[PDB]
Formats: sequence, C-alpha cells, structure tokens
Amino acid sequence: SLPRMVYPQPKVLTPCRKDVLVVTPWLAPIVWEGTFNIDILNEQFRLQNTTIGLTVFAIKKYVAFLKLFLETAEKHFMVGHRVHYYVFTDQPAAVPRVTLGTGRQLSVLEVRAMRRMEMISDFCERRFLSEVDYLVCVDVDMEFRDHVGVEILTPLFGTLHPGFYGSSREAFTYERRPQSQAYIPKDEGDFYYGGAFFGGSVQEVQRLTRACHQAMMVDQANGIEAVWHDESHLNKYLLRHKPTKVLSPEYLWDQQLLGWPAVLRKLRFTAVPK
Amino acid sequence: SLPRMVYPQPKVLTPCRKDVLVVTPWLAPIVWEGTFNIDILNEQFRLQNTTIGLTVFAIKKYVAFLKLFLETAEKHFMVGHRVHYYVFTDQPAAVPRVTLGTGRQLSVLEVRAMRRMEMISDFCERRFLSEVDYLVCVDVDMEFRDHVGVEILTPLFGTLHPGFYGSSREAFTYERRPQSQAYIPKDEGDFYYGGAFFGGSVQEVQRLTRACHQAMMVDQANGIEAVWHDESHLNKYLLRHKPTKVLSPEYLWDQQLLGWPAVLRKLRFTAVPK
Ligand SMILES: O=Cc1ccc(-c2cn([C@@H]3O[C@H](COP(=O)(O)OP(=O)(O)O[C@H]4O[C@H](CO)[C@H](O)[C@H](O)[C@H]4O)[C@@H](O)[C@H]3O)c(=O)[nH]c2=O)s1
Ligand SMILES: O=Cc1ccc(-c2cn([C@@H]3O[C@H](COP(=O)(O)OP(=O)(O)O[C@H]4O[C@H](CO)[C@H](O)[C@H](O)[C@H]4O)[C@@H](O)[C@H]3O)c(=O)[nH]c2=O)s1
Ligand SMILES: [Mn+2]
Ligand SMILES: [Mn+2]
Repeated sequence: SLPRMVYPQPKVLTPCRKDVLVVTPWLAPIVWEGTFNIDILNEQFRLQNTTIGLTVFAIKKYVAFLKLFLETAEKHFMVGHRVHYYVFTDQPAAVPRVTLGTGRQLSVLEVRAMRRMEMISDFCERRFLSEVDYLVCVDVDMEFRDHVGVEILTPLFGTLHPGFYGSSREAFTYERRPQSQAYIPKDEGDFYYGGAFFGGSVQEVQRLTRACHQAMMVDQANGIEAVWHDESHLNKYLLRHKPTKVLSPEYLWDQQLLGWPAVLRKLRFTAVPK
Repeated sequence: SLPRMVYPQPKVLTPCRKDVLVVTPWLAPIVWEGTFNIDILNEQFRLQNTTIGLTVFAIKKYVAFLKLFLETAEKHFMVGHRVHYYVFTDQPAAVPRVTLGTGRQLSVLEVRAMRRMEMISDFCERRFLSEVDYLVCVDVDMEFRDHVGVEILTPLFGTLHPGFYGSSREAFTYERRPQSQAYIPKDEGDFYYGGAFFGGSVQEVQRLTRACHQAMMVDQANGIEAVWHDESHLNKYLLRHKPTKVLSPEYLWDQQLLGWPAVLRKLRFTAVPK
C-alpha cells in the first residue's frame, strides 16, 4: 500500500523504448533503462523490508577481484535496501576490508580450493532461507558501474549474455550433444542467458541450483561435461522454467570486448580485465 | 517445468509492438496482441491445473444479457482451462440454459434485487478460496468476440478503460473531492481502469473488494458517494496497490462508441447495446 507519490504519468500511446523488446513472449519484462520508475519500485520493496543476498565466489587468484567488486557494489547495488553479501573463498584472510553502508553486512564463508551450484543449493540452503528474501548470484571478476537495484527482483531472473543478444538461436552456444542433461536442440531456445548474473527468490534460486547440480552430477557419471559448464545447465533450466524477469545486457557487459552500443543507455555491471 | 516446444524465437532487437506502451513503470506487462505466445502461457497454466472463476451480476432487467455473455464466454474465455462461472442474480429461473464445454461449470447464486464489492469479498470468501485459483470480475452487458485467456492471469490486474487510454491524468474522471475515500489529486494517477473487468488471485481480489467495500461504507456514513461508484474506488485501490498486469483496451471496448482503431489488433470483450 503505497503512499502518495508524484511522478510523470505513463502514456499508453508513447512506448518507453521502441528500439528493443521489453517483454518476453511469456509476459516477463525485459529490464532496460527507461522501462522502470525506480522510485515506485523502491517504495514497493522497502515496504516489504526486502533483504537481498549477493553470493560471490573468490577462490585462488580471484580473491584479487574482491576489492573493486565490493567497493563498487557499495556504490551501486541495492542502495537503500538491506543487503547481505556472502563471499565464498578459500582464503578468508585475503578478503579486503570494505566499509559498508547501513543495513548491509558481509559474511565470509570458507571453502576448499561449476561447484557454485552445489554450494548455493545444499550447504547454504537453510541459512539463506532464514536470512534473505532474494538471492543474486554473480561472477567476481566484475565491477558495478551504474545502478543495479530492485528492478531486477522477481521470483526468477536470468540475464541476456552480451555476446548473443542479437543472435539467432542456432548460433547460441548451448550444449548440443543429446548425451548431456544440458542438451538443447537447434530449434529450441528463447535467449542465451549468462552464467555470471542470475537470481530470484531464495526458494526459486535453490530450485534452480539444485536442478543444475543434479544435472551436472548425472553428466559427470556419464563421462560428459557440458560445453560451457554451469552456464549450459542454467540455459537448459531457464528454457524449461521461464524466468519471470529477463535482465538486458546493461546488467552483464564487457566494454573491452563489445564497446558501448547505442542500445545500452547504461552499463551497469561489467567485466574487469582478468 | 515445460516440455519441449517449437515456436518462433523472440528477438531482442525486434520489439513486438512499437506503437504502444507494453510495460508499466513498475514493470507490469501491458497485455496487447503481439506481446504474448499463448502456447507458452497455456502450458504454464495447465501444468498448474489452473481454475479460473468468473463472477457476473445480472439483477433485474440485466438477466437478459446472460445468454450472449455466456455463449460467447464458451467460445472465447479460458478455453482449455478449468472455469467456474458464478452468476449472481435475483432471478435464478431467468438464467438461460447454456451448454458448457468440458471442465467448465456454472453456479447460480441468488441475491436480493456498487454492492458487487461486498458480495465478492464477504459472502463468497470461503467458497472462492476453495474452488478457484483466480477470480475475474466483469460486467454482464458485454460479449466476448475474441480470445480472452490465461495471458491475463497474475496476482492483480486492472484493465484500461477504453475512453481514457489516450488521456492525460487531469482528464481522468477520478473522484476529486477530498471528502471521499476514493479521492485522487490532479497530480496523481497512472491509468484510468475500468470497473467492468478486473481480477487476480483469489486472495488479491478479496483484498481489493474488501478494501473497496470498506471505503464505500465510510463514504456512505459521511454522506458522500463517489462520482463513478465502485469504479472510483477501484481506481483509488489500484493507484495505491499497483496491478501486476494491466490489460489493454482490447479487453474492454465499446465498438459502437469508439469504432475499431488501428492500435486494436483484436476486440476481445465488448459492450452490448443496452
Ligand atoms: O583454470 C583457469 C580458471 C577458469 C575459472 C577459474 C576461477 C573461477 N572462479 C569463480 O568462477 C567465476 C567464473 O569464472 P571466470 O569469471 O573466470 O570465467 P567466465 O567469465 O568465462 O565465466 C562464464 O562461464 C562459466 C562456465 O563455467 C560460468 O558460467 C560463469 O558464471 C560465466 O560468467 C569467477 O568470476 C569466480 O567467481 C574463482 O573464484 N577462482 C578461479 O580460479 S580459474
Ligand atoms: O437505474 C439504472 C441502472 C444502472 C445500472 C443497473 C444494473 C446494473 N447491473 C450490474 O451492474 C453492472 C454495471 O452496470 P452497467 O453495465 O449498466 O453500467 P456501466 O457499463 O456504465 O458500468 C460502469 O460503471 C459502474 C459504476 O458503478 C461500474 O464500475 C461498472 O463495472 C462499470 O463498467 C452491469 O453490467 C450488471 O452486471 C445489474 O445486474 N442490474 C442492473 O439493474 S440499473
Ligand atoms: Mn567472469
Ligand atoms: Mn456495463
């Protein structure tokens, strides 16, 4: 139940974006700049006291990415909302000291030096259900450069991989061997989602990561490994279980490889040179 | 968990509609022809064994509208899904004999000759919670002329009133007297929703109808009646509790008064001369 708010009236006969698809054929929004009024969304999610968990793995050399990842998350990720970072690492002492805004906390979870799926679904199942409302699972070799907020939150979301958003499904690098659980035939597929940014309600993310982990274990027992590992299985899952929002490539970009095309009004979350 | 399906690939750089707004600023889809693949939606809702209740009031002379309303609903409303019609009338014997498709049933609920809100929220509360998953509440002086299906289903939806979809908020006929619970100031409002077609999950429709009934009772005690009765209160509710889908005027039209504009690719549910 929202309070009075003053903002520009949406106009039915004036689209927000005419250059891009803003809704999937199963009526999930595709989140692009211009499509949302973040003041309305912030109010809706604050009134539910929403807590967002962000999971990131930083094992071996990748601990070096945490400083920029976390500092930029503090500037751009869910600012104003409750956030709990979960950093999985084999080197807890290498986690940098980053000062956090109010309502935000960080937990370091030590692991031994694809298996992100198992860690999210099984080991942390009960903890996440009790501590957060949504989970966002990302790669660490990345930085936030602009707003990533509650516009992404929904029961289940995937993000368009920046290499494939303009490609036909035949060109998608899905697993194509029928022997793999991740198999998708050439005549199937909506989008190619990136492994580096997905999420949803805790319940839906636990279902996704459990399904992917089970599928990966089946492949392992059959002596096969999907072409792009967890990303192949994520794609098979999201083909069969449609996401309730799809994030545009504003949310998963690589400026070094792909520049800054006119269709991207903002570059929000981007790869860092490894 | 959907089975294999073969259908045209959505294309990120090819919008479905460039002439209209297809998502609200709070990321609810606006349902227009071309935006959805009904095969995907039908599969999703059938896999949940979805049952849709449709409520309609036909009191006094308006029983005369039931024959065309129900016959056309059989041709066009949720075909393939489980449907339960609830016909509220002061003349049960005037309800026409209409042959129903499989999986569809009709119950006649006798009432004595705005108060639709009370009937939906209070008297029928327990029955609807046990019998259906979604409720759709419509005017009876109407006929279906084209598909109205599970693309509309969502926790809470309203429909753009066909008289106002191109209007600025100042021209909306909201209640403007601060003395009424339905009051909306000239600088507020997203859309003008029609009283003749709204719905949602049973829980959300019961919340809406309870809130509107309570607000109407408060107005009554204060000696004020909102300018457009229940529709004024529906508009106040949906301003403060944003719908999770908005139906385009394809879903609530009057061809005699408004013709068949190019922006309407289908006229789905339309007024009948009274
Ligand atoms: O022997 C060389 C190494 C290669 C990774 C390492 C490795 C990886 N990671 C963790 O793992 C994340 C992803 O790794 P990358 O970011 O190197 O590869 P890419 O960007 O191609 O990844 C995509 O494709 C992937 C397919 O499996 C996934 O679907 C992934 O989600 C997709 O985005 C790191 O950000 C980090 O959190 C570590 O924490 N330590 C490591 O040593 S070391
Ligand atoms: O003394 C003359 C009568 C006027 C209605 C009657 C009356 C009404 N109804 C039931 O009520 C429905 C709506 O009635 P209308 O369809 O005549 O009026 P309108 O189209 O302007 O209605 C809009 O504006 C309305 C605002 O309150 C609502 O928000 C409504 O949802 C809006 O769409 C009938 O379809 C029927 O189910 C009856 O069942 N019996 C009756 O005698 S008799
Ligand atoms: Mn990466
Ligand atoms: Mn009417």
